[PDB]
Amino acid sequence: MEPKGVFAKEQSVHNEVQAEAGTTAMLSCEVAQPQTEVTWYKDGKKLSSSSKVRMEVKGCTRRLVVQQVGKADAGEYSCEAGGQRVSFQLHITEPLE
Repeated sequence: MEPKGVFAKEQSVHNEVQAEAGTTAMLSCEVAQPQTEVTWYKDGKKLSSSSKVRMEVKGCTRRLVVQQVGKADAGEYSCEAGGQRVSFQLHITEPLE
């Protein structure tokens, strides 16, 4: 057993979470089909640069490492891959301190 479809959801990103800005999240993806296309969407729409973002491509391993340090970068993160979609919602919650 191993195949499931395009892009394996080995990403700690697939749910609604509300937390203060500064939460580090790493997306790990292992695609079953190489036809997978690399295409990420920010806050649902391509905005300006804010949070730290880096691309790591090597063979079939496709992983985007993003650190939520910018509040402005908060928004809908939809990860597309060939023929698959990911649903995640980041909300900035002021400290309860």
